[PDB]
Amino acid sequence: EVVLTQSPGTLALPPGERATLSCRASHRVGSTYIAWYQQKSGQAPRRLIYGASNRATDIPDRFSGSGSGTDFTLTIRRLEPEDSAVYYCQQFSVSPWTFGQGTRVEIKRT
Amino acid sequence: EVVLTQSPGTLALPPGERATLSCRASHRVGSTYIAWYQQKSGQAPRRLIYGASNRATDIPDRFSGSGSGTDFTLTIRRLEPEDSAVYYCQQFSVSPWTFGQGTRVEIKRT
Amino acid sequence: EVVLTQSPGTLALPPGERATLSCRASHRVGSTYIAWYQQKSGQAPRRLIYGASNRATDIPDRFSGSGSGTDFTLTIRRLEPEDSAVYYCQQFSVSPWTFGQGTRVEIKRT
Amino acid sequence: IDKEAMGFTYSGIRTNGATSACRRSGSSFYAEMKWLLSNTDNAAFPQMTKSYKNTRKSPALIVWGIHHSVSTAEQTKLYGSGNKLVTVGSSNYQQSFVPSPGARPQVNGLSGRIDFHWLMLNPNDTVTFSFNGAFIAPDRASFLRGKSMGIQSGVQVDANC
Amino acid sequence: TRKSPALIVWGIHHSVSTAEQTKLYGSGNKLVTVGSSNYQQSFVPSPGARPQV
Amino acid sequence: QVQLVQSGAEVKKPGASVKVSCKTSGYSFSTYGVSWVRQAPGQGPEWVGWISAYTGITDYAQKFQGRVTLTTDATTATAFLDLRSLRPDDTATYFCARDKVQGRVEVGSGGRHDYWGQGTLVIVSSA
Amino acid sequence: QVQLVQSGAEVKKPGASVKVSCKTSGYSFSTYGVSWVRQAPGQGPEWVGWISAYTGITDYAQKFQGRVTLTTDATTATAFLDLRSLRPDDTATYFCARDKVQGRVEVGSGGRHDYWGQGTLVIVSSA
Amino acid sequence: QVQLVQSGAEVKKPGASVKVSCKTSGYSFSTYGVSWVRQAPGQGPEWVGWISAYTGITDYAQKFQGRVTLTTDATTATAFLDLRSLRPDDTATYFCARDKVQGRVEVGSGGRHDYWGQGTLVIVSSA
Amino acid sequence: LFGAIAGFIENGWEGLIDGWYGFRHQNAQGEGTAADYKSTQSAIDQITGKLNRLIEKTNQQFELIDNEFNEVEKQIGNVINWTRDSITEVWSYNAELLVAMENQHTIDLADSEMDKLYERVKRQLRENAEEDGTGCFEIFHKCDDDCMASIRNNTYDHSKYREEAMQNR
Amino acid sequence: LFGAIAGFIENGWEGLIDGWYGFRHQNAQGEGTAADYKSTQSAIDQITGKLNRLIEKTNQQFELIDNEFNEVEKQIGNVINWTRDSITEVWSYNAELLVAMENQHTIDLADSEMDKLYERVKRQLRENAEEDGTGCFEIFHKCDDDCMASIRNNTYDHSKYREEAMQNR
Amino acid sequence: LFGAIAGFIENGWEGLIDGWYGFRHQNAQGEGTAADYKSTQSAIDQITGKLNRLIEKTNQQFELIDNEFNEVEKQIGNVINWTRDSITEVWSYNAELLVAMENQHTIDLADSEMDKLYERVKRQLRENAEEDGTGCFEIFHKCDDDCMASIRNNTYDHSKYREEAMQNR
Amino acid sequence: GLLGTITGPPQCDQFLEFSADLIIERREGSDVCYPGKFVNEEALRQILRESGG
Ligand SMILES: *[C@@H]1O[C@H](CO)[C@@H](O)[C@H](O)[C@H]1NC(C)=O
Ligand SMILES: *[C@@H]1O[C@H](CO)[C@@H](O)[C@H](O)[C@H]1NC(C)=O
Ligand SMILES: *[C@@H]1O[C@H](CO)[C@@H](O)[C@H](O)[C@H]1NC(C)=O
Ligand SMILES: *[C@@H]1O[C@H](CO)[C@@H](O)[C@H](O)[C@H]1NC(C)=O
Repeated sequence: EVVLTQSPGTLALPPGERATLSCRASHRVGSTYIAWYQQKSGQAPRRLIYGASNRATDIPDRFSGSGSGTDFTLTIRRLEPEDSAVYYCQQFSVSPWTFGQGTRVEIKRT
Repeated sequence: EVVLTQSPGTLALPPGERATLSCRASHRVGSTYIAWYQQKSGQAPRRLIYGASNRATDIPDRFSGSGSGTDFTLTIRRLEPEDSAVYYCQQFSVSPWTFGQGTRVEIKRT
Repeated sequence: EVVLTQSPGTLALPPGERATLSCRASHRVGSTYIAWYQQKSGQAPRRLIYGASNRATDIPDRFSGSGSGTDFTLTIRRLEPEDSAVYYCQQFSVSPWTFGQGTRVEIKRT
Repeated sequence: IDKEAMGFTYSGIRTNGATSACRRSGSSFYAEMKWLLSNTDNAAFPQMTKSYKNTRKSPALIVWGIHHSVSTAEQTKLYGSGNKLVTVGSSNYQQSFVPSPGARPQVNGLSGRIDFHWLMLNPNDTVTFSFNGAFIAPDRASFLRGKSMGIQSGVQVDANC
Repeated sequence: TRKSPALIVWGIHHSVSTAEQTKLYGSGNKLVTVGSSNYQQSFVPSPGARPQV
Repeated sequence: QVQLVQSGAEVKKPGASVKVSCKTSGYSFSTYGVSWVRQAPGQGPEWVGWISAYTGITDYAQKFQGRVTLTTDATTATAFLDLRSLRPDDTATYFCARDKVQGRVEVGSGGRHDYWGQGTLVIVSSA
Repeated sequence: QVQLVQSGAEVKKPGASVKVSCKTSGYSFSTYGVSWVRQAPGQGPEWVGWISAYTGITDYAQKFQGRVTLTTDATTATAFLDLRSLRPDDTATYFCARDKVQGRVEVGSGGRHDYWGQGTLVIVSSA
Repeated sequence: QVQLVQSGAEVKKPGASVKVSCKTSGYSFSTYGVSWVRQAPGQGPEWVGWISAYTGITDYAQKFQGRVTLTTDATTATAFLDLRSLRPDDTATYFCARDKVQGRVEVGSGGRHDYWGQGTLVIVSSA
Repeated sequence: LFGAIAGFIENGWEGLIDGWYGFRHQNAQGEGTAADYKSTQSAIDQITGKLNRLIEKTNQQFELIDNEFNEVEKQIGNVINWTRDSITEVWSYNAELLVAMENQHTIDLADSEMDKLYERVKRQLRENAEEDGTGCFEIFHKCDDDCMASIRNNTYDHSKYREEAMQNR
Repeated sequence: LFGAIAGFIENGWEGLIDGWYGFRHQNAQGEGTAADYKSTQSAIDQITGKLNRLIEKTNQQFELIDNEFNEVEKQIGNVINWTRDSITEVWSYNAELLVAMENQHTIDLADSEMDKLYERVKRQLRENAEEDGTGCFEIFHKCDDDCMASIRNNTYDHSKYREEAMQNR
Repeated sequence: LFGAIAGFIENGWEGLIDGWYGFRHQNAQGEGTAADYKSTQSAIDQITGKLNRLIEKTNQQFELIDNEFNEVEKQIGNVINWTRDSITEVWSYNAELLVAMENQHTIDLADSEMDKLYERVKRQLRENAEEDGTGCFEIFHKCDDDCMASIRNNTYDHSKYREEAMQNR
Repeated sequence: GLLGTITGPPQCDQFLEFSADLIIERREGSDVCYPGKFVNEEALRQILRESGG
């Protein structure tokens, strides 16, 4: 199957800074068959990006995905407080449709 | 359908000068499916060029066609008195086989 | 059919020098369908090269074939006494599978 | 190409250098160029400055020449001693040139050389030549007529095909 | 002294005449040599009249 | 020598049916087939339809679909153009032209409207 | 307004059979079909299977082949997820998501897991 | 160890029929098939024909079409070359060579005339 | 082509807005028309597969190498122009060949799917029906609406109508 | 391939100079052979379509960028040579792949047309004939020359010979 | 696709290690399975033909035009980089399109060969058997092992079992 | 340094008249002993690269 491995496991950055999340596939996947998701503790995962770079409806333009082949990237241009969550990448080019293990994003300052 | 629009409507030039007649298609036609015709008042149209640049049998080498895509040109390198006529371009790539509205060529000097 | 014509008819060179044998086809043959053979007086022809440049099993690395299209070459980098023989090129891309007329290699010094 | 007289009148020098290399009547030169010398068989070449504006709709091909004498003795005989400088100015263009007396192998029986430099004056733009010798001035500028193709060949022209 | 290459730029000033150049810097030939590891060059001024820009 | 000779001029009442012929000489028949072009007085040329003398397959323009019928030699290598329900608009000069190689593969457009007929005026009026 | 509303949470004994529903509103049914994803507590998401509401064709992952059965509306546009022989590993949150255009050709992945359900916790234990 | 061992030399009268054998050892049979090459005294090599031991399909050169027949093992993995109406021109050395992979897809020409037999002289004369 | 979508089947059904392929039956109960979902979706999948493979862009970044404002030197300019034009020709060739080749396969595979469904029904009826010649199957045991539906979802038992049908030839 | 032009039909007819496809019938009146004009023309149209699409030239003009007489400077010369060779490789690849691909389709579509005409006749005869296996149809009602001609121009009424034929099996 | 390798034939035989295609018969003597050598080899030949055409290298030599040690001047460097990247894109496009196109044809031709062998047997049995619908042929004259083998090597005389078979319908 | 085979600094003494089908440059290479550089150095390297020696 296709293995999606995300990095880093955990990303901690102050609010208003730029976050870069990686998803690296084992096999070459076409850009159309890749999606990014956000999930907070307890709720259903909301779709952020589809097709590797297309923003989903009502998604803020600070979430932008890029990349091709085996390397895909979700960029949070300027972090907001409500961006603290877990982020999963997904492939559905060939079944089984697989997910990345995720990347947690945390903020800062006491 | 494919619209062939010719320009100019009327071309008036002294004998021995160079005449340039345009035929512009709405859609991309392959060079092979384009012909030019000469017609004088009362007679049948004689074929001058076929395939956009090939001269027909016994046609003087002062009639040369060129161009590709949507822009095609019939050039009369040096006009003679008997070149005073109407000139039509034709397409027969896809049916209906359409004609241009024509270009009239007139000479000069009293 | 495909005509393989070899040159020269006869090649005479001292031992330890470099021999170059040509095989020129009438038609373009793919490199895979070409072989070179060695034959001495009385015995069966042993295969030297197959596929225009691949050495056969237990063949010394002083026999190297090259070329493509219509021009193919068997090179004996440094001649040894036991290299004195006849050399044939063969094509088996399209039937009839044809042979070159051959090239004889002779050595030197009294 | 279509040439155009640039209109260059001079004062205090010569203007008709020639050579057996360029043969017409007898010794001649480049039709479009002028070999500027000094008055007598020596003496100085007063630092001159000549301008030309391109008053036409298209860019003007400007060409000039620097003459490298066989020796420093021949150069003094022609233009006079001391360093000889040629500066050339325009809007896009900005350069300078220095002569180089020395012995070269004989080509067409001569050991002197001429470097030919060129710039393309823009419409309404003006070029200016500052020079004190060793200068081969343009008599006329050139202009491009339209569009053509250029080939290099060793076979005959056939007008019937 | 930095981890990346440094863009260095300089200028040669060509006066309107040889008179202006002597007024500015003084007579005689003026030379500017520039040296580095990869780089190795030299520069000469050129007094003369150009069109006014 | 290839030549296309059409029938004589014709005068018809509106709503009637006309029939123009086109006699073939020079080439072989069923090696090309025929295109038909019509020209209204003082106007340009407009394509009407094409028929293969080899297969019999016809292709008309939308304007004439349903009231035009093209046919070919009984055996004498001649093509026919049958128009009916003649409007006053159908007043034009009707040309036949030899067109498009048939029982053979050939590159180019050398056999495309290469030879025409002298024409045939069709006047559709009641007077 | 497209919304996926799943059934309530469930508690089952090991070796039993569970049945989660997914009610559809907003779109038309049989124009997409449904993907199912499950999430073990404290773990990531894993795809379970997909069913077309248009054709009925199902595609499962190897892990669930033989004990999972996906079906769709009796006529009320609702999808079902049937798991049986429930291990303690099957303890997870089961999400349904509307997925993949059906009776129509469309470029891109706009209709790929575009809307999800709120979820359905399935606790498989004996206590 | 792959080896091709042919039958002994032969002498035939003109117009007769000869039969050369080729015993196979080392490889498996019907995994390659055999090419036959013949060499006239003092002349070069010329290809005669090929037979698959896997399919039985034969391919001859035009010169021998109609008087050559290639066959393969009764079951003992051996190939035969049958020539008849022997001209004096048919006087040559007849080589068999293992040739071309069969029941398998393989890139390259490694199995093309890779192993030959010692040869078999066929003298066709009356004296 | 393939095995005739625009051949023995003379035309398509503009009224068939339920799918790409389907059945139109006639019996003693009236007129009936229903789409086939699976064969339609097969075609849709393949075309969607093409499109998503074709619609795509590079992740390769190309920069400026000449100048629109202050022109580069002629010799390097002409090399650049010559190179760029060459790449344009290659991509123009690739593009038009790509689209032409794809369109040929798209049409042919749609033909394929229609032929596959057709000859499937043919094997589904065994000796109980005969080939009309226009894509239809003349049934020899007067099939009712439930019988037709069994043919549609590939469940029709041929041997339960075999006696009656073979009698009527 | 497709459905066998060089398969169950063992060979072609060198005597068939009237078209590309045709019929050869045998009855009580003698030997007969006639070409099929429409299926031949179908094939001819498609191949002509290819050729006219393939035979074509650019309207893009390319100029000189190096010099055969006085060689350009080495560094720009080597870049130019390297670029040109690269384009040559691409066009060499394109050309050979193009021709190879086209030839594969040409042969296969000719196969297609033969299969289409063949299975058309098969549906045209209904149950009045049986498949020979070599492209022939053994007829079970002794068809005369007029009957054969009705089969050729697709007018043969199967149900007017059905009784006699089904009797003779 | 073509005419269904992964269609009416539901699956392949992992036990068939003797060839790529074959027969599996059932009668009063037990179970039997044998490969078909000729149709397998047809497929193998075509694929081998592709591979040997695809696996190939240039005989065109390309040299160095920039420098890994002491970098060339920026302007010529950027032109070179721009050109090389462009060729990379073209070859990347060509490569992926080539492989994709070839794989489509490989699968389809294997489909073709299976269909060709299948419908060959169908014509080979004439009216003595009936189409099962899953790639099988229900025989109506209880064929023994010698009878089966005659079907395998295309020698089966249909008219020697015709009477018995047509009686049993 | 490949250019050194022309001028002949100490590191290049064994190469002043070399012959090769394959010429290999190394990063430690140096065209120069006395500090300096070549005008149009890359043009010359490409000539010597395809020179055979
Ligand atoms: C050139 O100069 C003339 C004179 O002032 C002016 O009228 C004209 O607009 C100028 N054209 C351009 C292109 O600068
Ligand atoms: C190259 O083509 C551009 C247009 O694409 C043109 O503006 C430019 O002048 C051309 N290069 C040269 C040196 O003329
Ligand atoms: C480039 O190739 C041409 C032949 O096509 C050759 O004459 C020329 O010398 C080559 N360039 C250089 C710099 O050698
Ligand atoms: C060209 O690309 C190479 C890597 O392939 C890089 O090292 C080099 O710096 C690039 N050229 C320039 C001028 O930066």
